[PDB]
Amino acid sequence: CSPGIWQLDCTHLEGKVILVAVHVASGYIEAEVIPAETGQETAYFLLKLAGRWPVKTIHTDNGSNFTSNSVKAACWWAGIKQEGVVESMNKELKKIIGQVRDQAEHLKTAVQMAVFIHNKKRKGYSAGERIVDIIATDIQ
Amino acid sequence: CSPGIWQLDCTHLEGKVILVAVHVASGYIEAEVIPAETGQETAYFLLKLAGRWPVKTIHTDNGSNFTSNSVKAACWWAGIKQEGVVESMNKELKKIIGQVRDQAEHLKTAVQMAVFIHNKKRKGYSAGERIVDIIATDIQ
Ligand SMILES: Cc1nc2c(ccn2Cc2ccc(F)c(F)c2)c(-c2ccc3c(c2C)CCCO3)c1[C@H](OC(C)(C)C)C(=O)O
Ligand SMILES: Cc1nc2c(ccn2Cc2ccc(F)c(F)c2)c(-c2ccc3c(c2C)CCCO3)c1[C@H](OC(C)(C)C)C(=O)O
Repeated sequence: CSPGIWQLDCTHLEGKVILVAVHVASGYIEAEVIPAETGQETAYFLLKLAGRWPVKTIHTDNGSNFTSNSVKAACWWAGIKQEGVVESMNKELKKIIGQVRDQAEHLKTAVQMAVFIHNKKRKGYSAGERIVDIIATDIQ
Repeated sequence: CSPGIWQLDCTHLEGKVILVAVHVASGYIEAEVIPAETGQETAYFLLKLAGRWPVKTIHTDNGSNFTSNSVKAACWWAGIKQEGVVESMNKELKKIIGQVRDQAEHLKTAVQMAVFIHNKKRKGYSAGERIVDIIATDIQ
């Protein structure tokens, strides 16, 4: 679909929170392990994401995630609006984390290894290749 | 120069550490405010960076930054090797942080606003546009 659409959701593992952003058109993922599921953590994650990619619109499976003043400020400043692929990309990431978990002490390390594996896996291009292609083409 | 080359250095501000990664060929920046200047923080940052972009080689102005076992493990796993633009990109970021600093409570928020401003500024393409173009072209 549209190249500026991202989906953001949190998932829970080992008593920690993983914020997962999916670029809907490519299946590319960005993720961070956050101390708590708060509006200030979501706002900070959104500022980082928007500085890296041309973020136009954000989707989520939990609308209340985006009600804080912190989040609304991040979206206002960065010029962001609110509105099977995402379910599939999140499923694949949770399974990859499980598969690499014993290779690291920290959950956050296993998460970043799973993001890397996911983005680099060709399906024939990878999600990492598709995002860069989708965004470059849209610039032209 | 080569599209897989990144430069990583830390800078200090308000008693905190900012890890700054520059994509040498585009001038694109990624940055994080880290609790301390440690090998484990650098290793974690490198895993995140390598999952997002095709990182081949890393440069730094402080070689001792990359001696820890943590860093060597991150580079080994991600398949990374060691070897005016970077000085210019870091200079521009420090000045942008100064210019936006009073708009936020936290230094980390001002840092991410400065990264966003820097990557989106056209010079006529922006660093954010150039990185995506350089990487997409290299895939083809
Ligand atoms: C926490 C951590 N420590 C690491 C390392 C590597 C060496 N050390 C030092 C050390 C010393 C004594 C040990 F008994 C011991 F087990 C590890 C990684 C690490 C770093 C990068 C990395 C991998 C590991 C395990 C796995 C493959 C992907 O890349 C870690 C690591 O944590 C940080 C990334 C935060 C450094 C971890 O969670 O295990
Ligand atoms: C820490 C923080 N709090 C924020 C917000 C916004 C509302 N609030 C709540 C609040 C409540 C009462 C206040 F007196 C008060 F001043 C702010 C931003 C924030 C979030 C996004 C953002 C901006 C700000 C100021 C500036 C432009 C770029 O986008 C913050 C912010 O910190 C996080 C990003 C970690 C949430 C900050 O450092 O100020």
